[PDB]
Amino acid sequence: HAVCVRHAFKQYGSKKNPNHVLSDLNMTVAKGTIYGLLGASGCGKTTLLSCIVGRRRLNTGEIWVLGGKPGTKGSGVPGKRVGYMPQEIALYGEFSIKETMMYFGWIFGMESSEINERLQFLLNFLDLPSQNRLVKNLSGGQQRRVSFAVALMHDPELLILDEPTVGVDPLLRQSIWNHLVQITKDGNKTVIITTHYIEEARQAHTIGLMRSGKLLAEESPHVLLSMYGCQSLEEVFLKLSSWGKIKALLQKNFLRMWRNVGVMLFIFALPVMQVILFCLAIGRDPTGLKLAIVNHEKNYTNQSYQECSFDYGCKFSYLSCRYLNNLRNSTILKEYYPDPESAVDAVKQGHAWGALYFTENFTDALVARMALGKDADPETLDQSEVRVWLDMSNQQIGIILQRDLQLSYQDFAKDLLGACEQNPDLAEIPISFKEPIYGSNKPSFTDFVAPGVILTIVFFLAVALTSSALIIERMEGLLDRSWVAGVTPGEILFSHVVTQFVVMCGQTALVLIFMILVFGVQCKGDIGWVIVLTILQGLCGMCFGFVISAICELERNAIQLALGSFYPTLLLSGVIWPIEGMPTVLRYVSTFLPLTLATTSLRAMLTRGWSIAEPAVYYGFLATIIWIVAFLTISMLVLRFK
Amino acid sequence: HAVCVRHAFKQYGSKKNPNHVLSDLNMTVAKGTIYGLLGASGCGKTTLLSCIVGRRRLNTGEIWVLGGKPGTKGSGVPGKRVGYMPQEIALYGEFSIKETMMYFGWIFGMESSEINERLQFLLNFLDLPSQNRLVKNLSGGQQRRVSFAVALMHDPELLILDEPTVGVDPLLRQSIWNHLVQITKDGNKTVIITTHYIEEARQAHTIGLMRSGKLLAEESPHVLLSMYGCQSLEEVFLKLSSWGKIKALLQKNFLRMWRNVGVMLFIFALPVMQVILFCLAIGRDPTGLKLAIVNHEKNYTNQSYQECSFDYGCKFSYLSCRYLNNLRNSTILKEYYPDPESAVDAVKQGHAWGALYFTENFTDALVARMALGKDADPETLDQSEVRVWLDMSNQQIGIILQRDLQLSYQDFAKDLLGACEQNPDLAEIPISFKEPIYGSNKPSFTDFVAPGVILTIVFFLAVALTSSALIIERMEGLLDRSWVAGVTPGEILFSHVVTQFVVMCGQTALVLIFMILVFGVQCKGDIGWVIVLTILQGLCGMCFGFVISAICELERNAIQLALGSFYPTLLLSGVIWPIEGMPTVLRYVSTFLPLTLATTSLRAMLTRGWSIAEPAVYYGFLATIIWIVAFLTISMLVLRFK
Ligand SMILES: CCCCCCCCCCC(CCCCCCCCCC)(CO[C@@H]1O[C@H](CO)[C@@H](O[C@H]2O[C@H](CO)[C@@H](O)[C@H](O)[C@H]2O)[C@H](O)[C@H]1O)CO[C@@H]1O[C@H](CO)[C@@H](O[C@H]2O[C@H](CO)[C@@H](O)[C@H](O)[C@H]2O)[C@H](O)[C@H]1O
Ligand SMILES: CCCCCCCCCCC(CCCCCCCCCC)(CO[C@@H]1O[C@H](CO)[C@@H](O[C@H]2O[C@H](CO)[C@@H](O)[C@H](O)[C@H]2O)[C@H](O)[C@H]1O)CO[C@@H]1O[C@H](CO)[C@@H](O[C@H]2O[C@H](CO)[C@@H](O)[C@H](O)[C@H]2O)[C@H](O)[C@H]1O
Ligand SMILES: CC/C=C\C/C=C/C/C=C\C/C=C/C/C=C/CCCCOC[C@H](COP(=O)(O)OCCN)OC(=O)CCCCCCCCCCCCCCCCC
Ligand SMILES: CC/C=C\C/C=C\C/C=C/C/C=C/C/C=C\CCCCOC[C@H](COP(=O)(O)OCCN)OC(=O)CCCCCCCCCCCCCCCCC
Ligand SMILES: CCCCCCCC/C=C\CCCCCCCC(=O)N[C@@H](CO)[C@H](O)CCCCCCCCCCCCCCC
Repeated sequence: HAVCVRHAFKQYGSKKNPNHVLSDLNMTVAKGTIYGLLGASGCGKTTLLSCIVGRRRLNTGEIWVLGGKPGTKGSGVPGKRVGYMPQEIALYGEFSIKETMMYFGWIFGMESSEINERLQFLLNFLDLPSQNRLVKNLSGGQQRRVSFAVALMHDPELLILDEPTVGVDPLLRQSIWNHLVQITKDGNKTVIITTHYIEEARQAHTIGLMRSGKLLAEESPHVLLSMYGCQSLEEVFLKLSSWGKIKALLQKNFLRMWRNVGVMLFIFALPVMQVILFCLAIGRDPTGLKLAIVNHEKNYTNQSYQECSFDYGCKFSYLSCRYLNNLRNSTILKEYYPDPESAVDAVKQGHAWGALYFTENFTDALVARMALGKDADPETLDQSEVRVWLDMSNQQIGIILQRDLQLSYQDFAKDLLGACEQNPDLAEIPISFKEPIYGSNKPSFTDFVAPGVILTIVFFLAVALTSSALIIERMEGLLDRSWVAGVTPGEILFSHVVTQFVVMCGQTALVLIFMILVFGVQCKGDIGWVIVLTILQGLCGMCFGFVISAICELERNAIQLALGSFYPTLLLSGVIWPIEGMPTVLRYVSTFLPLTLATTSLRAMLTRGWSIAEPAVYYGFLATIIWIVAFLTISMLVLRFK
Repeated sequence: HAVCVRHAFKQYGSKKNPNHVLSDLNMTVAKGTIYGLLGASGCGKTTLLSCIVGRRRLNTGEIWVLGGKPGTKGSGVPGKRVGYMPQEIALYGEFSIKETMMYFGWIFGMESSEINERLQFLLNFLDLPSQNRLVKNLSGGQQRRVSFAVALMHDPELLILDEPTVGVDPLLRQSIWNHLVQITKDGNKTVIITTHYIEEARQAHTIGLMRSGKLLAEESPHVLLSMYGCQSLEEVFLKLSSWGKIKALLQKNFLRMWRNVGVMLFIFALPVMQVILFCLAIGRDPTGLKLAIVNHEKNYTNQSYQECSFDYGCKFSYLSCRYLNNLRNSTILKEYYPDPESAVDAVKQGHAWGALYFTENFTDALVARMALGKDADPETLDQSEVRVWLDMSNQQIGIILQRDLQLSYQDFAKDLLGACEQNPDLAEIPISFKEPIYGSNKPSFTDFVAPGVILTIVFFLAVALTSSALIIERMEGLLDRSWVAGVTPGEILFSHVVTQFVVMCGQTALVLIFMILVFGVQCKGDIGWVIVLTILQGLCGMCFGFVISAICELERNAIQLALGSFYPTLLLSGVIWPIEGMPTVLRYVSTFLPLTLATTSLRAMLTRGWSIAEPAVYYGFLATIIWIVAFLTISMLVLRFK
């Protein structure tokens, strides 16, 4: 009437050593009775119950329950017509008892006014603590009783229970059995219960004894004892032979993140700290650089004083303190030494980045050098020069020092003339740099790396959240419990995409506000298309999190896969160094990576202000869309023939 | 009397809603009998057994087992005089049955010859599969049977068993109970067993009924039954009121890593390919940049051909193809456009990086400009210049393009002299750079980031490996099982340090071999001192993983703690950018970070060849040692009061 199983096979393990849990099996459960399923091992009964509710799909079998096959649109197994208690405690923490009751009632479509009566009745009957207590703050027995109350709340016509009374007090166990007997009799309710107390299953109506994947007997307990003349059942076994369902899922997802402070800090406060620290340390020009100066045109007094005095008008008095007046104060500090040997010794230590030497004949030789032109003898060309020894072990510092020293002389050369009706253009190399077409004369390395930092934060934090949430929830039977309740797989997936979309929108707003408004990173292009590209890259990472969760079953295995691809793609996507420095063969391969073309597209919009119509901009838009499709296809193809 | 317990109080919960697991409880176990604990809930029995074996301590009470308090002298609890079967399966996977028995027998000091006989007897007795099957490849019942065999193998005088028979067939249950009765037959053996099947405890000599954290009664089963004529125990419970243990651990640790392929890929193959990709993509100079050339001194033919021809001796034929002959071909690609306006349009698209635009009067004006000197009119000063419009949105590209355009003119100017029998020194700016004190004239950025990629890989690979290994083993109960076998915490920590030290030595060798011997990263200092500092940073990360494992209890919490400190310290340790770019306040704070002074010390040795005697070199050695002491102090304090 209620359940009928015929020829049900199932096995686990490899082909060489298979663990046969189920073999040729026959079961018939009458409507309106308590059945009772006793077996030597707890795995076969669990597999049978999971196949009955329709969540395991055993091979080469036949299950008929409440109209037809589970989940076939001819029966009512997935929905409010059955009440399922799993073997594990498939309950959400950080939720009170009343909140759990309300959530599961909203899933089953009960009115909020008729849920309170059931909640109070179950609280009184099952000896439970206050309804405001969090589930994670309860003990194992209390949590199991709360799960039982959840299974009993909606009054189903079929109850499938997996060890409801395992560590319950004998008085409470007796009361529970009396309640089950009462609701079963004089009604249309059927109970299928598996227990370890064989004697306790004496009020049951049709005991089915399970052994070696088959049923040794299935018949009334009293009559079974009558046939063999036994006073206990123990020695008989000794045989030597749908929108409202989306609000509930959406509300639950937002409350789980809000009540986890550590989760809120990792996905919202961690990105802000990286942006703040990156904009304060990476890309700025060094400023604290010390140079050793040996000016032999002036008396030496101290390592911090030189008395650099000269007449600013004309007559070219010193021309060596005049040159040092044009040195940029922001990046270079000046220290003074008495000998070139002692100044060089400072550079050989960590006391200076370079040494400058002026001979006592510098002024006269320099004045004569410009007055002779191409007729200057080698003597005046020797004494009219500044000897510079530099520490070039640091690439960025050496570039700054050389550029500042050279640009300081250009200002010095253009300052000597100009008041004498001489155009400063006489002191220019024929190679003349006009106004830059893009950018300025002082480009910043922070502006080059900033586009890649934004995309990597949004992409890789969507992989971690999606992979962990789906793996954890699937591994403790939380998805399976909701599927039996009548929640379709398309509704669960829809609610996950919406929740992740809102999360990544908050991250995008926070990252862009600090980078642009606070730290002054330039954005020459349209900010509308900058947001769209950032959101699309976040959705690309979410689809990659579907792939990881579809192939991994432990959380420790998922993080290794994520970190195993987070490192190689960072070094090949041109985030910290220009892509033009790579070898040609490696450069071509890198263009097919998920983030390479999008980082280039974002950089052009921020640094050059290019529009969406430029090929270099929309090429990164299309590469993100293709990777989204590829990631979704890979995740589906895992289950296509499996 | 084997066990005596008096007034043992224990609870598990918060002060607001305490969960009193134990209350005033008295328990007495006699020598040579079977004692059965038959509590209603498994929390009290498990806690009592754990307190008896010493792995847990209760708030107030007294425990006396086999001579005294467990864990101290006199008592023989943590040793081979007891046999413990924990509630959960505490066996190592990836190990065969035989290897498990040999490992545990080696722990107990038994000879390899007597372990074989016990293994054969237990395999025959417990109906276990072949001895060569891996533990991870068995079902949930065979694993429990192997755990029971491990408990029984070394023949102890006191057996503490936590549900030895739960899913066992009754046919095997009868044999197991018969074996227990036969071994406990007028001897020194004592068995304490908790079972769900109350009637199976009829063969036990004493029965202890547990309820509400105490014992309702403690008497023989037959005396208890003959109190009012009861014929079963169901109604009775219805009441309303050191050289050889380190070697074994060392061999086990290396075998677990070798038999986990995914573990060796993450810690040995990932760092090698991370170094390879860094040395191929990061730090190199762009070498494919395109420039649009407008040369009106010659006819226009194509975008790839120009017919640049000139004489080499004298007479200054064209001087525009002579300058373009001095351009570096390794980094600049020349494209030709017919008009200056069309060449700028190429730069406004992604087709070029700059424009040159030689004027049709360049040759005549350049020779007149260099033959007049200070008497050059503005007309020849305008026609003799090269007008460069550059794309300056990229900082590193703009440095290369400007540097190469100006150095190619220096060779061009030096070539014009000498061919005219003139001094080449006449084309020198009075700022003359001598031979560098450190480094060369062409510094590399990949030589700046290499000292700091080595340290980052070694440091953070020890945090992840140490934290995961210690957290997983404590949760699964393997650590507690080995403590009751007589393995002190000193040898567990000693064997873990040696295993991590060998792993970090292999990582160091692989990183330095590929970075220096294969990719040619310079090492001007002592290689031996470079090795010492790298290993020192590895041990520093190991001690940081000790703190994380002592604080966290789940692997997902430890990963977020490690990643939450990996991101900030990397951006503040001067790895990818010089430390001189950040503000002074931020630079002061960053010097106290674990990896900041060590990165500076390693860079000095590799790039300058400095010795250990230099203050900039041995500050990184002292900063690393101090952080090791601080990390070992924090972890010890955490375990002291938590
Ligand atoms: C777009 C997708 C929408 C989905 C939105 C929903 C997502 C929420 C997922 C929640 C989640 C995933 C975290 C994912 C990490 C993300 C980064 C990835 C990792 C980086 C690569 C957070 O996980 C929780 O994080 C907490 C952080 O606060 C942590 O708390 C710790 O640190 C705190 C801080 O210091 C500190 O104060 C606190 O003391 C610490 O305990 C919890 O221990 C930890 O479990 C896991 O949920 C957890 O599941 C647990 C049982 O599995 C569940 O345990 C309860 O339930 C059972 C009986 O009912 C039973 O098991 C337990 O007896 C019971 O307790 C927890 O209740 C639940 O929370
Ligand atoms: C300093 C020296 C320390 C000691 C040596 C260190 C290693 C010791 C711990 C080893 C360890 C932690 C590794 C984490 C370290 C790195 C994390 C860093 C994180 C970075 C952020 C690796 O864990 C292994 O990782 C495997 C990866 O290969 C993975 O296998 C997966 O991918 C494979 C690939 O194809 C694929 O074939 C395979 O099918 C996949 O499953 C499994 O999870 C596991 O085998 C955990 O050990 C595991 O413990 C498991 C019980 O929990 C134990 O479970 C087994 O047995 C149980 C019977 O009690 C039974 O109940 C379980 O059902 C059964 O499964 C595993 O057997 C054992 O191995
Ligand atoms: C950023 C995006 C970049 C690229 C995107 C994509 C490319 C392709 C798109 C999809 C294809 C693949 C994704 C990855 C999959 C691949 C499939 C198969 C894995 C299935 O994984 C099963 C279990 C987990 O299985 P389990 O948990 O036990 O569940 C039971 C199921 N059997 O993995 C584990 O343990 C492994 C744990 C980490 C293993 C390595 C970590 C780091 C790698 C470093 C090594 C690199 C060097 C290369 C080695 C060669 C040199 C000798
Ligand atoms: C290279 C780096 C080296 C050194 C760095 C520097 C200094 C080192 C001094 C180190 C000492 C300690 C650090 C540990 C501190 C303290 C304990 C806490 C957790 C103890 O733990 C509890 C459970 C785990 O507890 P549980 O697993 O449940 O076990 C039960 C035990 N109650 O953690 C969790 O959930 C946390 C999961 C991730 C939380 C955040 C992740 C990323 C942080 C980003 C936020 C940054 C911005 C700050 C926010 C302020 C502005 C609003
Ligand atoms: C997807 C998995 C990650 C989950 C969480 C992702 C959330 C956001 C990610 C980064 C936030 C953006 C903040 C910096 C990320 C991108 C921006 C940047 O500036 N990146 C550079 C510096 O961070 C770049 O990474 C430099 C690498 C050179 C050194 C390489 C050594 C690598 C060690 C390998 C072994 C250590 C293992 C430790 C634990 C094993």
